[PDB]
Amino acid sequence: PSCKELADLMTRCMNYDPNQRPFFRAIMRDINKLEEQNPDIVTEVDPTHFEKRFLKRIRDLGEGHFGKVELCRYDPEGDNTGEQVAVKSLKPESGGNHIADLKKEIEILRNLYHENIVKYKGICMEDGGNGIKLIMEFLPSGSLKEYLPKNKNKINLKQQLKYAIQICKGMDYLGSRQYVHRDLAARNVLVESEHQVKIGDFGLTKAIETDKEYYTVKDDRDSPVFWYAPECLIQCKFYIASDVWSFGVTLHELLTYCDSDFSPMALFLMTVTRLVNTLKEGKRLPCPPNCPDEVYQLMRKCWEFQPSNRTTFQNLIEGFEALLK
Ligand SMILES: Nc1ncnc2c1ncn2[C@@H]1O[C@H](COP(=O)(O)OP(=O)(O)O)[C@@H](O)[C@H]1O
Repeated sequence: PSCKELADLMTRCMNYDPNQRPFFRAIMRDINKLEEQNPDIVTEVDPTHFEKRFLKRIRDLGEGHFGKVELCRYDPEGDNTGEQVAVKSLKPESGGNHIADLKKEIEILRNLYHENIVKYKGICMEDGGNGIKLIMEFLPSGSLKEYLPKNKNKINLKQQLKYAIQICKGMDYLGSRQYVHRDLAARNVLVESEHQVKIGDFGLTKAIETDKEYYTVKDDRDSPVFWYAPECLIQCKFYIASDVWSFGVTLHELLTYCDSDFSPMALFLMTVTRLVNTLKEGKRLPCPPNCPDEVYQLMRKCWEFQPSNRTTFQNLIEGFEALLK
């Protein structure tokens, strides 16, 4: 509040230690005293903002096609202890337009809430208006691509089924509010501790309209070559079920433990023309080696090039839970 005496009472009542809050009779006594004591009838501590001056670097890890990510510790105290954070930031190299997309990305992560999504922690900026730096939580285990090779033998098919299941709920949550992530792969999907996976960044997020079930792209050079729905080249239109193919490829890699050369780009043997002709001719990739029959038999349906033949994520989790049971 704006009155010195009342703020004291509110602070005493609203203490974070439940055994230090005062008794109600003391509250009544203090209110009665305050009433007669003051005949007069009449800077913020917002934690979501960070300042670069108190950010301390430790090491660098991770990079992307639209920014860099580093590990830092925030400690305005005597630097004895603090909180380890991951700081999404741009780079001066050709950063003439990253500001708008970074602002939009900040906007998206402030309006989402689900368990299978990386938490938002705050924002940071400098005096120049540019230099905006997103700060989000840090996952010690990194992404799945960096985890499965490290524990290929220790892991089990049970946890593989669990991991394949969990990201589907996050994707369904994203599709609920009419968002398309436009890029899904192992490097983006994160894993924390065990049995928990949270989706990574949302840089290329765009929202479709009710009157048009597809988005418009002016330049397709940014998209990766072999995570590419056929409509993205045939008509340059982005549909929600486009990432279903992406999820199927991610599932295949998940069963593959991120092998050295079994990735479809490495597995495949003028790239655009070859891809188009193979898609029209149905030259789909075969099943993974040593793969159980039922899972890839189920996955084969979603790989179908027709968007209409693709199933909803709800149906996929239904099938997966039926198989698990
Ligand atoms: N919250 C986090 N905690 C730990 N590592 C992270 C976090 N977010 C991203 N990374 C690291 O970033 C790498 C993935 O790069 P990413 O930032 O997704 O590229 P892009 O910027 O193109 O999205 C991974 O190797 C992962 O270790």
